[PDB]
Amino acid sequence: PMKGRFPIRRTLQYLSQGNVVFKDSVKVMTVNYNTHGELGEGARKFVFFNIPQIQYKNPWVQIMMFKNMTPSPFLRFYLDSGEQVLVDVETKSNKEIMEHIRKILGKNEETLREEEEEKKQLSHPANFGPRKYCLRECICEVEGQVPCPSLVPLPKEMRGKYKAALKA
Amino acid sequence: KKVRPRLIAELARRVRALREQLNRPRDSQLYAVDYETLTRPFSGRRLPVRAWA
Amino acid sequence: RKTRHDPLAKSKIERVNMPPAVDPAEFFVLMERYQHYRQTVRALRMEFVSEVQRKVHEARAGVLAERKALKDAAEHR
Amino acid sequence: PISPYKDEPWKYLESEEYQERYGSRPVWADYRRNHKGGVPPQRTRKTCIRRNKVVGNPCPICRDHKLHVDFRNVKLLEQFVCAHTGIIFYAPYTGVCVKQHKRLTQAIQKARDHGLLIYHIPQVEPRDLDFSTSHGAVSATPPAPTLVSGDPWYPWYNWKQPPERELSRLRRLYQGHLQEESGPPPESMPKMP
Amino acid sequence: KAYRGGHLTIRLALGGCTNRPFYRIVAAHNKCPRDGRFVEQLGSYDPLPNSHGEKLVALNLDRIRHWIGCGAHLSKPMEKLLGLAGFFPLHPMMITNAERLRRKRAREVLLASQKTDAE
Amino acid sequence: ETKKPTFMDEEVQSILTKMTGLNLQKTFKPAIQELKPPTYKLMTQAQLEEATRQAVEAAKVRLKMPPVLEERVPINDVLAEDKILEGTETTKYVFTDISYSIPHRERFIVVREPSGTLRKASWEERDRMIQVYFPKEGRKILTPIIFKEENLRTMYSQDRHVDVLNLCFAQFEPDSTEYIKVHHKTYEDIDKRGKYDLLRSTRYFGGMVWYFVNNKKIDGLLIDQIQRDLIDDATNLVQLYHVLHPDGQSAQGAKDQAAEGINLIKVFAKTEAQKGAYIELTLQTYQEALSRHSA
Amino acid sequence: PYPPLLRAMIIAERQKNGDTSTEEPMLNVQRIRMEPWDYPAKQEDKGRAKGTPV
Amino acid sequence: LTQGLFRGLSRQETHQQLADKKGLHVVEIREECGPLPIVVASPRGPLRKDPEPEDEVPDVKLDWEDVKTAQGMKRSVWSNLKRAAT
RNA sequence: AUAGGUUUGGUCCUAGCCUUUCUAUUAGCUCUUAGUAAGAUUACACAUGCAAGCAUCCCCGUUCCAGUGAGUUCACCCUCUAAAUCA
Ligand code: FES
Repeated sequence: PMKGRFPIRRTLQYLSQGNVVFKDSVKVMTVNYNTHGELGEGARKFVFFNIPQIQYKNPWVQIMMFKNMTPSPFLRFYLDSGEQVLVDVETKSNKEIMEHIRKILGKNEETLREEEEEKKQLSHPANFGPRKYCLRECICEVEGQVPCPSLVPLPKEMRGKYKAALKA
Repeated sequence: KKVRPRLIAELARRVRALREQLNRPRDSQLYAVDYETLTRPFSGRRLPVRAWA
Repeated sequence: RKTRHDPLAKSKIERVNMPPAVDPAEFFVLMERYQHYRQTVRALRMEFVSEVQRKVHEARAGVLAERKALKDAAEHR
Repeated sequence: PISPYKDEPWKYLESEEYQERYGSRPVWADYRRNHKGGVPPQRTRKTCIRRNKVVGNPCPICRDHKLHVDFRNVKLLEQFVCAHTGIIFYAPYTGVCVKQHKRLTQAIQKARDHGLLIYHIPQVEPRDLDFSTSHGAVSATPPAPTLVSGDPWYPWYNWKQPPERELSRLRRLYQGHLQEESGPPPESMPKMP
Repeated sequence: KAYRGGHLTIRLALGGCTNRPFYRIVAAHNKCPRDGRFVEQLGSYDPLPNSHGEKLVALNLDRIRHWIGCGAHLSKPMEKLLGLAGFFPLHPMMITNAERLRRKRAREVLLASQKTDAE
Repeated sequence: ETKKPTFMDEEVQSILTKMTGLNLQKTFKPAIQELKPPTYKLMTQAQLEEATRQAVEAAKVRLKMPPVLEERVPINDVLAEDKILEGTETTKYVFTDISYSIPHRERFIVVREPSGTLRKASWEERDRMIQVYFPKEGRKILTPIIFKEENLRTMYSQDRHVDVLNLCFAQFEPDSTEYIKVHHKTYEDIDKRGKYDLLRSTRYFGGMVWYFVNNKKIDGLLIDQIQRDLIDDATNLVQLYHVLHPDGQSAQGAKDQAAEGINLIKVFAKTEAQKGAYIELTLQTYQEALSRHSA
Repeated sequence: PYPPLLRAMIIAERQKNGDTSTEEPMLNVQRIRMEPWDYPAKQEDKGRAKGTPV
Repeated sequence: LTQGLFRGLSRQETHQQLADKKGLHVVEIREECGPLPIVVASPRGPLRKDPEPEDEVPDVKLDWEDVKTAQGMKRSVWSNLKRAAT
């Protein structure tokens, strides 16, 4: 079996299920949680489960974690403009925290839809070339064109050996 | 991290540029022409046929 | 292709060029055609440049772009 | 070695001969490839019949001449397609040589194209989100002035006879390198019929 | 790559097989290989007629405007294609060639009529 | 004010939707395609109904009816007619403005003919190019041979009319000539063979009614509904016929007499319906079933 | 006048927006000063031969 | 291999045995049938009313090879080879 | 991997080596003949043919292309800002 407790956290499917994609302003996120204390139960579940999901969708934001430095679990975000955003997360479940930060610092569905549209425009269905980038490579792969001399040898007329035998 | 300085390259670079100024060919040398062969003896090039006359 | 250090073939040393004969009728008509043609093109090209420069300006500091920025900034605060 | 079912290939599979040799199992149920090892070669033999000579262990199709792989012989074709996923088996699956599998593939597609063989036809969405007919492509485009007047779109398309002084000027320049003077070109190409 | 002099040029990239050409309208550099690196593909050109007898010239006209607006040049055969399309005026030399052909064909009827007269 | 009601009229569509029906099994019929292992959930009764409710709504989106369009008028419009290009070329030159943003309807496809006339491409030619350069799944450049009469008869003999409509809808445009031809021809084979049930609970039911109502051939369909104990639906069909032919003896007569229920059916059955005997006889065998329930 | 295709497109743009004006769209070639092809160029931008003939 | 094959198959819990153990409907979701909720087995006894708690993160021990292939990391030149019909 | 053969007198468990599958190069033996795709082992020497000119003189090109893989985290991003092209 896979090692570790809750091995699902180490699967791409779990890592791609994160719904918190920070705005371009967010640069550094610090998590100051406690390891013991019933009040901070939600805080540590967030670090156990979701920090992997956050860092995945946000590969450039520096996530930093500190244990037992303060009596209360709290997050803090450092934006590029210089504003810092203390999110107190005491007595709050990990899923609530997950949606709180999505609300205040997550991209809306409109922004994500727009980004997805950009990818659609990159692959133009008409552009011919290597299938690593395009759909078809030649125009002989389109129905009702001139086929490639490989599969079906073209009439001797079209071949440059017998039309040159007519030239000469 | 650090790159070995290509020193001789820089030396010859300067040397060449300077020496060209000192040995600049004059207009009388560049733009001379032999009216017999119709070729500039400096570069041994034949002027265009439509310029011969 | 040859570099500048490669010499000229002794065979082609003596090669003089030959002037292509000119039909004075075609020459003048084509010369006038080119004139107008290449001018219409220069006109079109400048027109597209204004479009490109306008698209950059409107996207960077256009009214629609500035409103979206304020909308997000107001929403952020 | 000729078959009475050549013209009616559907009749062999209905006859009692078929039903005695095969019954309800496909014609390839009892074919085992002869091969070195435990993993079979990923390509089956090219053809079982070479210059009208049959190989040792002929594939299902090539061991019964009365089995004609035709787009009309729908029953036979069905045997070589999944009844659950609608896929043509690979040649190693049934053992039919490369020759027959390609012919079979064509047959499958032909029957499917002709509507003889059932296959899943999905429900597709419309091509255009909007069906508006307000764009100029469907509306009427104002005809251009030159188009209305049947004139060359640009005035310099038409031949303009050069002035005599200008024509003579070039004769001075290219002395001894002149071609025959050309008059106005024919409006319509004088292509000899 | 950084070339020592050149400009963005809109050209035709030759694909296809032997005796089976197929061109690709591409925005490349004035010094890159014909079939080498290009900035953007702006369409295609099938120089051989299809089953319906036409030449298939796709043109990403929207983007062609942007590249020309940035200084993109055009090769001779590319200019002539936009002419036949109607995006640009007809190429001057294109016309002059038709005239030369028609003047050659003028001579031809003089000679061919004689052949039919004799036999 | 009062205008000829078009199909897309919300008043009209609502009626046609009720007549269509929502056979969940038929809409979500198991398909013959690459299968994958199923999945299982433990659902409370309340949850099972919520799974049904969201399944109901999903089917509605599936059965959304194609908008019926009038056959497009052939595009015959020239742009240039240069004579210097006559005889120069030997082939056409189709220019397609491939562009991701352009809607296919609002696209520029022009052709340079050998004659030198710069035309606009035919509706047919256009679609060919849209496909060549923006290939859609399920659409083919060359017309599939299945649409030939010889092949369509085989599809009809196998009771595969619903399939033919899916092929036609995917290959051809709703306003194409080829579309309408197959669209209508199918409705005929159904009418001649009385297979009105085959298309029920599909997105093509509305288009089937729309065709028949405009030809005054609702007899067979109306009979079927009655034979299946669908009186409420049958009345709605008769009503629709009245709205689309207001200037009729039966239409005005029913309005003046406010005929409803059995009376509404009988008046049309005897007056206009060409199978009055059969319709009356249908409403007479119905009478036997009605008498038993009353007893 | 505009070339064939461009003219057909500009119109539809006007029409699509809502502009009904049928004013024939044209250019401003007057602004384009068509300088003669033999006009003296700037010698400052011209190069010079190197000391080496090659 | 034999004594284990027959043992694993002998402990194969059925859909109705499951419905009875959990007292809830066993609903089959087929991708070929959209969201059609096909009930394969129902508890013949009393049905229950409390939705089984849906744990967001399932504490199931996964197998590395399964996940390896799922993520397109297993590239055996021997897996999924064309073989005769069995 | 759907696996198989091989330790022993024998049986289990470990374990390596092989087998079966798919490519590429070279050899042996064969090798009727049509299209297409590819084609020095060698950064070791070369016969000495041919591949950079065009243009009414300047200028421009010959620095690109075509080669090779000997050396090798200077190939991609960001920040500034050249040289080009946009008359
Ligand atoms: S692949 Fe199309 S010409 Fe060969």
